[PDB]
Amino acid sequence: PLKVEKFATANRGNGLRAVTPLRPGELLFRSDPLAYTVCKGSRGVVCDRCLLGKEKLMRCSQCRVAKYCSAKCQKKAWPDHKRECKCLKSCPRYPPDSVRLLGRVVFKLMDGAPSESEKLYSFYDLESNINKLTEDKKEGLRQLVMTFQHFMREEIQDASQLPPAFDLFEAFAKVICNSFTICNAEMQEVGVGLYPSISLLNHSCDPNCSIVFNGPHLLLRAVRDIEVGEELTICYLDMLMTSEERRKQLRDQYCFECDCFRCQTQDKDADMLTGDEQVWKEVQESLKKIEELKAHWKWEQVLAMCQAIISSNSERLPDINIYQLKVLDCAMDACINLGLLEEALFYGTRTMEPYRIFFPGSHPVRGVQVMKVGKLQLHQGMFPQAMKNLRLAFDIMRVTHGREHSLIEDLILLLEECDANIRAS
Ligand SMILES: C[S@@+](CC[C@H](N)C(=O)[O-])C[C@H]1O[C@@H](n2cnc3c(N)ncnc32)[C@H](O)[C@@H]1O
Ligand SMILES: CS(=O)(=O)N1CCC(NC(=O)c2cc(C3CC3)on2)CC1
Ligand SMILES: [Mg+2]
Ligand SMILES: [Mg+2]
Ligand SMILES: [Zn+2]
Ligand SMILES: [Zn+2]
Ligand SMILES: [Zn+2]
Repeated sequence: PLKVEKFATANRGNGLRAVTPLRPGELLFRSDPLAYTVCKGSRGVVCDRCLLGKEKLMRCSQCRVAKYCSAKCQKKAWPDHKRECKCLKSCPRYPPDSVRLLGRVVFKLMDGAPSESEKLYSFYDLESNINKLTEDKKEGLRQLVMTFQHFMREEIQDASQLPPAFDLFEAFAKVICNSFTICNAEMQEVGVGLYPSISLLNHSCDPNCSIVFNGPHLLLRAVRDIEVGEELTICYLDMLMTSEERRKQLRDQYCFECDCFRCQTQDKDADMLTGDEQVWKEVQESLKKIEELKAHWKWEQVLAMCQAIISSNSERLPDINIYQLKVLDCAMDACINLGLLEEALFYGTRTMEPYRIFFPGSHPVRGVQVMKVGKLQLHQGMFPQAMKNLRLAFDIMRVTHGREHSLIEDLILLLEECDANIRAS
């Protein structure tokens, strides 16, 4: 039986609420996507199907755009790739991610059996916020509609090839406020998908639930105690954002004004912005390029830019400043991927206290970060320190990831290895 149910909220549209009392870590729902694709930066880096990285991927011979880790993935992906394949081949132009995503929505709705992803709420039901769109946003959606019509012309010529009364403008409006960014085990963004049942969850800047991805598969878990009838919330946004930054994104993407306690009080903003404003404004600007490079897996270039900040001859920022913290995290991940494990541990350890502050309670991003640090410590022989961090990662990740997520198995192996080392000491 389901532990969650759809309901009509008083002022947030539809939402999801608890049917039974829920405890931290309880699995509330799990879902494959209605439709999903690899994101722009990870195309050709991770498998189109399973979203895992590999040194060499094999390409679809027909379109040479879709790429896969294995014959198994390429073959299993064929039914959901077959129609877009003809469109991608007809396109050296590659569509925006949202256009490729909507193509897969249309093909799934036209050719696929009813999707379990739509059990609680369907693509047809999703919020569009059309009456809140500003004119500039409408113009952007009109351009996406025309982009879709161009890209899909080989497979979709008339309304007979779309679901009944399907409106492409409305569909793109739904995609804007209902797309989920799929993250790999290391918390790198790798894809985008629609999960219409999960789209019932409203946003909170201090939520009681959390989602995590295991490949394209989404797990929804409680991260606080939740009472019968209490609304379930997730945080739509990166935690390393000020209330002004959250306000802008919640308006621009989601068309709402957040009334939560954190927004009313600018909770943590001042700490997030400590240090000299001229310095952090420059770092924030540099992070556009750093994050672009990271999205494309260009670790050597990421690291060079990060070192120029972290070890600048010029003025520096405290590690609790969120822009400095993002630079440290990018540098850590670059060092891990480049095998510079001593340097990775230096940056990673510096992030630990800021992460404790900015990811309160049980948050999967902190769990993964702590696990990465513990793993670095374990393989450099720091057994007691590694064990403390691996146990802390497990305390978080038992709640945020759970036994159904494969990363928990990897963590259990690290704990057993570290424990065996301490026992032989
Ligand atoms: C992923 S949908 C959530 C389900 C949605 N309420 C519905 O009726 O389908 C995101 C949209 O829900 C609304 N929403 C989500 N969180 C909200 C909040 N804290 N306050 C007001 N509206 C919210 C906004 O319309 C937002 O664009
Ligand atoms: C744990 S996280 O910090 O790494 N996390 C947060 C940023 C991103 N979130 C979303 O894509 C998203 C979208 C929605 C609703 C459809 C609106 O809810 N969440 C994924 C990763
Ligand atoms: Mg509606
Ligand atoms: Mg409305
Ligand atoms: Zn694969
Ligand atoms: Zn193809
Ligand atoms: Zn808020």
